[PDB]
Amino acid sequence: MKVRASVKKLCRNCKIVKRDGVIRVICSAEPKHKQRQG
Amino acid sequence: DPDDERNAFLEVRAGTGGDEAALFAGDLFRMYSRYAEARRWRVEIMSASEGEHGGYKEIIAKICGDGVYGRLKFESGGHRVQRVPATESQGRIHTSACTVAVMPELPDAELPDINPADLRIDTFRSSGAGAQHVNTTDSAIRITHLPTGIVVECQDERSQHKNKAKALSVLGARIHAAEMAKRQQAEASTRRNLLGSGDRSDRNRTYNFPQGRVTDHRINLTLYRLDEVMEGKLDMLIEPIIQEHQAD
Amino acid sequence: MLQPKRTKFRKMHKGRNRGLAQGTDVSFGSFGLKAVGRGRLTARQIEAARRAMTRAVKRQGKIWIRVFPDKPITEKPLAVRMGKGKGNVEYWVALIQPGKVLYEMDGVPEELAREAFKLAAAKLPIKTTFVTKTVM
Amino acid sequence: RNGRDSEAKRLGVKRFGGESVLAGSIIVRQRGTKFHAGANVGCGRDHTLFAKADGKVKFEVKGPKNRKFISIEAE
RNA sequence: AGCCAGGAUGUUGGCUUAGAAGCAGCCAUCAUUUAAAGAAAGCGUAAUAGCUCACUGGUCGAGUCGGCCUGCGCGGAAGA
RNA sequence: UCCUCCUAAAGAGUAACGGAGGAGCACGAAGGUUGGCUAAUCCUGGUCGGACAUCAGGAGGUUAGUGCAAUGGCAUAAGCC
RNA sequence: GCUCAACGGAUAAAAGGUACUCCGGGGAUAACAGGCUGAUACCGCCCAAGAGUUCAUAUCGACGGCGGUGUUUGGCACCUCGAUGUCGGCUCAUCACAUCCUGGGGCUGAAGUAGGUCCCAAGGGUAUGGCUGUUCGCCAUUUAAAGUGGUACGCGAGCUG
RNA sequence: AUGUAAA
RNA sequence: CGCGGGGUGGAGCAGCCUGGUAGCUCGUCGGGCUCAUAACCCGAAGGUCGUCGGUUCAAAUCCGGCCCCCGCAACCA
Repeated sequence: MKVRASVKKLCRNCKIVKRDGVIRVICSAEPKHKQRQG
Repeated sequence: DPDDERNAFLEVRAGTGGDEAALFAGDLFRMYSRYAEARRWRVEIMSASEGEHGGYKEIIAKICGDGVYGRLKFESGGHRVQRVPATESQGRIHTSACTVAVMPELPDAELPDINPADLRIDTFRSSGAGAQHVNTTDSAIRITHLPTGIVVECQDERSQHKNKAKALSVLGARIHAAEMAKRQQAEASTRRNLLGSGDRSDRNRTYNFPQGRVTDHRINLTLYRLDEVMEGKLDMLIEPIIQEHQAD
Repeated sequence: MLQPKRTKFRKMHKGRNRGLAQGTDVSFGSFGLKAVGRGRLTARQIEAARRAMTRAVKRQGKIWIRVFPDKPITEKPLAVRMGKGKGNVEYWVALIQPGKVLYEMDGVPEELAREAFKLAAAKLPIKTTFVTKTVM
Repeated sequence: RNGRDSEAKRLGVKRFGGESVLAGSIIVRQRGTKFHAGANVGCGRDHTLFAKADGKVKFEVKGPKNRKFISIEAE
């Protein structure tokens, strides 16, 4: 998973979640777009 | 092909009978100059070593334009000369041989990037003598270039930068020398294959002046002209070789 | 790299970047890249910002560069002590005031210029904004 | 390469307007002619305008190109 | 915003005849039936086929979608 | 050692191995007075003559010149005869 | 009559070596170190052309930029010249994780093994010989690994030289 | 000073 | 860019210091001599002194500006 500092929506199925303060970008379509802290 | 439209180097060298073969190498320069001025080619003499009784022993000449190498591929080899030899005061027949090399352009894409991300720089303490600085400060730099395997060791001066500049200059010189040595070996391994020993053996071209015929092994050609041959007009001999070379 | 040709002097003083901007209004194109942050832009930054803005806005259109550095900045060789004369001229900076028009573009849609000026702001260190030429 | 710099010659306006000066007092030390000789003001070879009377100094902007003039009123 | 629907017949279209055919690149980016349909934004095929969105219906039934100015915060922020 | 611009913060002054440059002369005239005149750079025309000899006309204005490297000044000319 | 140009001119008249040195001193001033900063170095991030059968983002990444550390070279001399012994080696270790292995997981251009990259985690371990005084490096053979640094780039009132 | 090679 | 040496036939040198004249050698071309090659002899071309502004009756020269080539550029006891 990607561990970048700036997080944008890559595809159309990206969703901005705020799990435990950690801003995550989840994707139900492609597992490669799931990433970490932003 | 890309090489086809490319320019060429002609290297006409004297073989057997260096007195006579220089006179025939001058005639081959005359041959390909009259063949070159017919189709409007540029002829520049890069190097020409003169003989004794006239002519030239070695001629290296660039011909530029659009399509020199692709039209002159099949000229590397030997040339037998049966003629009343200018030299003979007596006048008997002889085989004067000459060797012709045809080299392509191979344009120089020199000086690749030094790639400091690929350079492993080890800055460690120095050996030798001189002061306290040898104990604590490093003053010794080793740089290894990974895809080539070249190690440069510098322990010359006190500061590292003044040794970093020397180490990069030695890296540039050693990489340029190792590339130009491979290029000169690639030139020589092809020139040894194209140019033979220089003897009169039959190597693809046969010449016959007192008979009026030249026979070419490289696709037998038995055309008795040598007067529309001695002043340009060599396309016909060259053309069926290309015709049965494009079949393969 | 943008570089002046045969100026009167080779080296000049550092100076400060005080004062407000003069190039505020857009004068040539229909849009513009107005810079908000007070900073200094080297000539490599302008050349790279031209490179990664020109390719996305393709062979049509027209782009104006409203700034020119014309200010020489030196750099001392390393492991050389302080003093001993001013250093050798290395690069060229433009002192950019708050609200200074850097690039302008005409012949493009608004969304294409919006997406190109974001990349031009990403290639530059100073903060910019997006402006549009109002008539008078 | 650089480093040479000269000693200053202490130019400028020594006697400003309003102040009464004696006869022969130096008013303005100038390099060229920024000020010109008017009433009761002499000019030297060093372009140094000096006093010729006992009065007050007055600056005027007469002339076609608005050149400066120093005058001295006998007060 | 979700939910069962639609999202067409020639378009195997002329193109470099091996195929690019709604979706490599060319340009044209028509027009009908019309509650609605871009001769197409994406996925997938050698090209098809197929799957969604554009948009339009219906159940539903109250406010919602996208930008500007800032205040305080979040992360980037890891040493012996 | 000395001179000129900045540094130098609008009187004077002001430091750094700061940034640009020069001088260790010359002049019997290039000095004094009197009298008279205004260049540089372009355009047109003309035998040699051609981008530039010189002259005539026009624009232009002190960008010319001031022995000398730079600053200030100069037509009432300090420029020229 | 002085380029007495060291030009307010010590004589009219004067170059060098000291590791054989010696004295009065100085941290007013250097070397080793500690201190401040981080041009340089190492590492992390922003943007994105492009490499990758398609496909920037599996892995890389030009042109550019922003930050962290005080581990290299640097800069200034703040402390030391009425004395702070430093390089390498032997023994003894301590601490941080920017993790070499073991452990738990995510992506993959991950069929399985063997992999590439990344997050958390310092509890434990983290070579043997030749050369060189050498740290380091190469070679030979193991290992699961042959980690990076700080501690006066550790440790001579513990030891050689 | 010299002037190779095919009776 | 900073410093030094310069820019003289196709090439290398005089000649610059100290001004009043373009010179020498090698080379190129052509012709004799030999049957020829080498050697020797003769003739021709070639540069305005890298270029430009000033002093001078006169700049290849003296001075300055520009262009080009080569070499030198921080060590270190």
